[PDB]
Amino acid sequence: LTLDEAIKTTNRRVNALENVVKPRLENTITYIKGELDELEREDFFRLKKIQG
Amino acid sequence: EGTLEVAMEYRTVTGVAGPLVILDKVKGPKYYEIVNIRLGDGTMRRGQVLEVDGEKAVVQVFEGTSGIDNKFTTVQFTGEVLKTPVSLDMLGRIFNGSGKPIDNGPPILPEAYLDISGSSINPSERTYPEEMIQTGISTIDVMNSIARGQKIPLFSAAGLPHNEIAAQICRQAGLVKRGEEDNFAIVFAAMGVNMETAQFFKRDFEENGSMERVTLFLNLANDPTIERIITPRIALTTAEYLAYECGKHVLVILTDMSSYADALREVSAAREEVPGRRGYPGYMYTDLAQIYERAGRIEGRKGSITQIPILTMPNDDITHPTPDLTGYITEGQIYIDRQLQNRQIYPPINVLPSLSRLMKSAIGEGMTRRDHSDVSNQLYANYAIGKDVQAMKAVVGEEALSSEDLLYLEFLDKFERKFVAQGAYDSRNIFQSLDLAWTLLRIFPRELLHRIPGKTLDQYYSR
Amino acid sequence: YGYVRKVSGPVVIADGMNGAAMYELVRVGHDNLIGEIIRLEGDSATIQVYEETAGLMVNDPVLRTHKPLSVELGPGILGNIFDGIQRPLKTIAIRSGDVYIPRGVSVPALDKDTLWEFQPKKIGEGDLLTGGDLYATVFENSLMQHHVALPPDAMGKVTYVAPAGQYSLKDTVLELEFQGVKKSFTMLQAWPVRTPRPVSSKLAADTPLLTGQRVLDALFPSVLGGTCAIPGAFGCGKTVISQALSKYSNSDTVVYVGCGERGNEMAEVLMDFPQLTMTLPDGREESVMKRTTLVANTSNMPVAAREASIYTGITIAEYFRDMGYNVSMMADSTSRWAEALREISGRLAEMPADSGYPAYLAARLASFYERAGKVKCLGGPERTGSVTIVGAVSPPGGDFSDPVTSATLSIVQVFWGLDKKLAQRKHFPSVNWLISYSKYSTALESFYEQFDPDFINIRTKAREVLQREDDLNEIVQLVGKDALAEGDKITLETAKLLREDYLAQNAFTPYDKFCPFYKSVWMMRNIIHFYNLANQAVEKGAGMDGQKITYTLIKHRLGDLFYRLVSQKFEDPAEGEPALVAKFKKLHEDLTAGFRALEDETR
Repeated sequence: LTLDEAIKTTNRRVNALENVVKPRLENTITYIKGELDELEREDFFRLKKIQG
Repeated sequence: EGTLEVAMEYRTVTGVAGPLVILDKVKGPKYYEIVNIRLGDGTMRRGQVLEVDGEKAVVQVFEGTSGIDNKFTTVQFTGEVLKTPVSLDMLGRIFNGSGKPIDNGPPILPEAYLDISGSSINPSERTYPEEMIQTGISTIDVMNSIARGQKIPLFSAAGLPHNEIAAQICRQAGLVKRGEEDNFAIVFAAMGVNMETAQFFKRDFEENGSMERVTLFLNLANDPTIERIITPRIALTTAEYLAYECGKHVLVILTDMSSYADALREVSAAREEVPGRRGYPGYMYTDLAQIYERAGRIEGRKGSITQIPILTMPNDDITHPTPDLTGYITEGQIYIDRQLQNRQIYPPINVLPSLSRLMKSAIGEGMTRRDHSDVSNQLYANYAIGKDVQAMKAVVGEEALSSEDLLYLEFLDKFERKFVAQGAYDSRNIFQSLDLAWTLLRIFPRELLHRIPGKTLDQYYSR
Repeated sequence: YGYVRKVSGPVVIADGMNGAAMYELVRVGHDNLIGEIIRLEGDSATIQVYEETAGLMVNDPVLRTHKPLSVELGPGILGNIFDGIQRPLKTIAIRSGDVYIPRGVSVPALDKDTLWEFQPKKIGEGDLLTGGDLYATVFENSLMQHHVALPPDAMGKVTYVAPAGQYSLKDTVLELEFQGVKKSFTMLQAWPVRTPRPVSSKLAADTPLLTGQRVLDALFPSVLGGTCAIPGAFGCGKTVISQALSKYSNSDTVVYVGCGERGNEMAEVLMDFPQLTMTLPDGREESVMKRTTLVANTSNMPVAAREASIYTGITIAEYFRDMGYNVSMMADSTSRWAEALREISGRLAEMPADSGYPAYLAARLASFYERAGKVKCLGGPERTGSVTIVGAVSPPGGDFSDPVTSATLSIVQVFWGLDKKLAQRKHFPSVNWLISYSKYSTALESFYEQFDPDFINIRTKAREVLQREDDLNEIVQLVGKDALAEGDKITLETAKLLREDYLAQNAFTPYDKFCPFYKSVWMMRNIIHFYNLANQAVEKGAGMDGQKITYTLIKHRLGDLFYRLVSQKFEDPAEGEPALVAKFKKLHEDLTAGFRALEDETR
């Protein structure tokens, strides 16, 4: 009984916890970079063009 | 006729920066006027004017701005938009990205010049598609079918045999025939391909004997990046001329739709424009629309254009901007699975996302069977349930698959084994394949089937 | 008059435009392309040339029309496909056989030569008419019953009324005189498209929009004149839902507009609507094509015209609203409109507030959605029309955090959440219950009570069952199929039945094409009543075994009745209301009797 419970917990972790958290980290990185950095750089460039 | 004017020649280039060449003191410019720049060394290259302001004109050359001097280069204003000399003789030849002949033949004698990026079809005049296509592959015609006028791409990441699949489709393409002069005249655009792949395409098309009816538009990666965007344009212009104003049906093939996207991103970044997702230009939806939204059946004419592009998920992610926009516009998709390729399946089509939005009209009484829709729905729905059963078995164990789950897993296994697989040149006809499709559907109980009514399949008879 | 100075894609710059005012229609170049002032600076000004700008030249003539964006909203627009600039597609194709859309054509919005049977109203000579008063009516065709109304901001005494008969649109009909001067009124009326047509008052709407789809009709209903949003990420094909609503809604008129919509879809619409018939109380065959107008311009059409398209669509909807009819408009892919705003604003170097979308995005989208509603019309008689807006916000990448989706969800009342999960599973409606929500539930309480008091309780119970099903699915995935409570088993059961039968419609089969409200209520009542009977059995079953543990045995012995429950959706509505209601009564009573007897057995 104990080995079945432990194996179920480990398999559930490997199949769900990491497999969901890693996409969460990837989506967070993608959103953070491709939105914040891109738009901040674009705003700075537009301001530079305005001054120019 | 109004008296003609020889094109003006300028030398007032007053600044060069990036891929853009600035001019001044221009007398009567024209927007998107094609210019053919001649350098001091005597070599020539083309380009387009991107903005017209006052007497200033901002031009983006094609071959690149290297080797241009502010006081020796000469710019000539042709005073017209870009035009491709479309003609019927263009069949059975090859062309560079810009359309220059590369088949060791004479330049095309045009029947009539047609400005590329031609006007749209009056939607009152556009008509729906109603004719299936015998591409030469089983799984496409059996499920997620194609209609003569329907656009649908092939989704396939890097390293997959999608190029070989496209070559097979092009060589095995043909009408259902359920004639030859009006038969499929295939146009094969090649946006940004490797030299080895280009040689493969040339050899496969020349040997297959399809050179009697096939035009290639090859554009290698070594070519200027801008020359890449105009390619899948020129190709569609020639397709429009051949189908609508010449009659014969066309099955346009575009390879590396992603390379076109990259070409756009690079050009947009050069132009310093507003970026959409992942740094791609914000108007790419428009500029894909202008490429995809041409295939169809204009009513007044018996021609038909059918579009089968090939994409490439960059990070093997369908959520990338290019596949996202495509799936928005392109009216369905055919999906290729990397895992199935790992399982050593030559046509690694994953049917779970492979859906044809216009298949409801491709099916009917003119072709296919009365149970085609129901069989397709069952083999599309039970596969997902079998995959869920496999996941549950993986997360619990072998005993988890109950008397019903085990049937779904066996259905999934036999489906991946027999139905999906096909020969490298297999013209498996629809009825013979639908027999084993119903066999797979009957692996599951003939009464547990929820969505399908038993009478629909009962119309068909085993053996 | 004026001449072009700078051209940059859709946005151009013209010099010598000193007298020009903002938002004034302007002719560009020799081809007289349409244009609307957006930014005026100095003697120069900025124009967003709706038509394609390729091939222009400096010093091309620019002619000021002195008038803002306007649509000829006279009679005859019904049943005709129009471009974003109201140009008639069919007339253009007939006049110029070239199927390709010409550039530089100036075909009028409505034909000046059509003869319409004109029916004057009870108006008399010298009567005091006011703005918005229906001085007459005209039959455009069967089931149209067009009502010619006096344009707003007009009044006077009837010095002349035209007699009944056929009339060209040039013909004057009313000759009202307010301040001595006698002005003539012709059939054609032009309204500044951007400005919202005036209403006497705005009133709360209490008439539910009957979509004919069980999930939207019951779980997330909408009121007539309400505002809705359908995300519909790539591949979901929301347009089938939109078309189903257009075919089977209770609206008096349909105004379908697609901005960025693919051309095939409009072909499909124009080819399939005329054959499809709707049954009125008279019962005669009639084509929804007469009831429907199409303002859509395809994706190949220039992007600058997206705004003009959507605003012309909504102003035509408003025009029909003032006529007393209840009209619904569907705005396919407003995300294309957002991209058009970004492209136009990008050229002007206007600062990108968020993800390239300009700052003034929420404002414009809010105005567009706010033109919807239920209003009391102006003039006499005392019409009460409405406009229903059901837009579409396609999420780039399928993330609802997108700016256009965010603003829409901020300003939308009822929201239907399309999800990729159900779409992949070929569910078909793909309307996720959790994300979708309706703010109109409180308003329609009176209608639900008068229709059926049970509806509120069964709806709440179904929502609770779905939420519990999601929670139990998560818990089981965490733990496993085993150690699953018998009560939890009964809850997951009939929730699977809900998902498989009630929440799903084929939408391409005769039975599931249109779901009448009464049969939807019957199916929901059957599901909830089976669930309640299961709860009662769990409560008392002569021991915990027979009560809940034997729920599997109950399913075995009640298999025929459960199959009847799951198959109740399969029946077609053509049987008629008495047949369906009798069958549903029989099914419910048989289920209750069998369950009670089996619960009586061994207990």
